Amino acid sequence: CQHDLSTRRLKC
Amino acid sequence: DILLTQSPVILSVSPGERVSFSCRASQSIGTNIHWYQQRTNGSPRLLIKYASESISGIPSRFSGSGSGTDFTLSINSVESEDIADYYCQQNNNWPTTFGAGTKLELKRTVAAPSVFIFPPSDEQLKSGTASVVCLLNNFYPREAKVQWKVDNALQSGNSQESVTEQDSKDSTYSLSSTLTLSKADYEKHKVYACEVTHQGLSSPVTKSFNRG
Amino acid sequence: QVQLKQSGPGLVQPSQSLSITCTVSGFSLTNYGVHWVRQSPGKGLEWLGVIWSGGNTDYNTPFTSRLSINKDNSKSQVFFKMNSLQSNDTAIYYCARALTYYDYEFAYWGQGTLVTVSAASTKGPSVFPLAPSSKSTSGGTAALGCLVKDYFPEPVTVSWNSGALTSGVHTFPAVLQSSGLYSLSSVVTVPSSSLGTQTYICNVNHKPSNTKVDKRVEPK
Ligand SMILES: *[C@@H]1O[C@H](CO)[C@@H](O)[C@H](O)[C@H]1NC(C)=O
Repeated sequence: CQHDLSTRRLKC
Repeated sequence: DILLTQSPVILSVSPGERVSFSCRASQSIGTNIHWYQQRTNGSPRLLIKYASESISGIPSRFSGSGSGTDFTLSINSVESEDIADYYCQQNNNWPTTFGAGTKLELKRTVAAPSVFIFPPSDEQLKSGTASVVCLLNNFYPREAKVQWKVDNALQSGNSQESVTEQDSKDSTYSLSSTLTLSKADYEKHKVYACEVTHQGLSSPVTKSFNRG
Repeated sequence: QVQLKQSGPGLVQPSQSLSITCTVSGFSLTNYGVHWVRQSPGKGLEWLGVIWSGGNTDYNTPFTSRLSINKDNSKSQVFFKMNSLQSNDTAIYYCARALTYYDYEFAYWGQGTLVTVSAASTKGPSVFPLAPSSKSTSGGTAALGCLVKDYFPEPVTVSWNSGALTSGVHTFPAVLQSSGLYSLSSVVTVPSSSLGTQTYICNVNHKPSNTKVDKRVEPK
């Protein structure tokens, strides 16, 4: 996946 | 370095169900594995140390097992609060390394969005830019269509969407669609409509206004 | 209560140095090591190093030559410095403490410090009201919000009525515009009957540009 620095959540 | 492979990438379960996260090591690491939770906007929270040992303050529904290279984190009855990413960490070998994480998503019943539309503020208009915001509130599942019309002209390429992460209480999503125009363009037109399509709607819902 | 508080988020120009301060309380740096971990879009979680009770440091291999960690025991402060940053050093940086003095299970984390490596410059947001009306009032429920527009870099914080209003609040993930600047909306749903009685204020803080704005949002 990808780590989203805005939400601090994984983003697929 | 030890490579930790977490699988699958995404888990999607219904509340009350049991769920398991897999952490596999590239090389035997004993029971030297730790687990973390990452909620939306949070820093990691330590759930389990050394494969199976409890951490104080962590609900009993969280447990872990395994040794060697094959590890499991378990939630015996998932609550909506459990929406998060989950990471494993090895420390049998220097340096300590983490897996890539598994996303936990919750299913729930279909919920149609509430739609609201917001004209540009007179405040914003003073800058030579107009944002028109269309809000889709508290719906499930994530898939939704927002179509923009200005004077029956289909708008394309000039809007941006943003979706919240899943809500920890009701498991829904909210969505903002923002249509952006020059002040000049905005002034040259009258009817601004966003049209919303969703599984929970029996037909598309349109929210709109006439400028002034 | 054990806590770690990091200095605020911000921009670092390419080839420049990162400085973050971790201020700990609820324990003594003479009894515990303090670790640094970052979280990047590509690599994910990555341990960077640690300063030990007695002042010794270890650095993860690829940061041997550009990472320095120090502390001031008396001030309960741990200082992290990393030289010559590049775009892929954009990450959330954290300080952490383990359960025991020698170990690596991280039970205590700083709130994190989002660092952006970019050649651009810092710019505060303009804050616009998203006013409730009939076009945004269905079944006794009204929606209202704030448009937080044209800032850089992330993050920006938004709360309502100084923290007193949290129920029904959605603050959207920012989106990058073609201008290279970020924009987000924060919305809340409230009883329409309270629109006359209650004041609704979105509190906007853009720490990287020292912009604090309180925007009152009223029916038009
Ligand atoms: C950034 O690029 C360097 C090469 O200059 C590479 O070795 C490193 O792993 C990259 N880091 C991230 C976080 O992508």
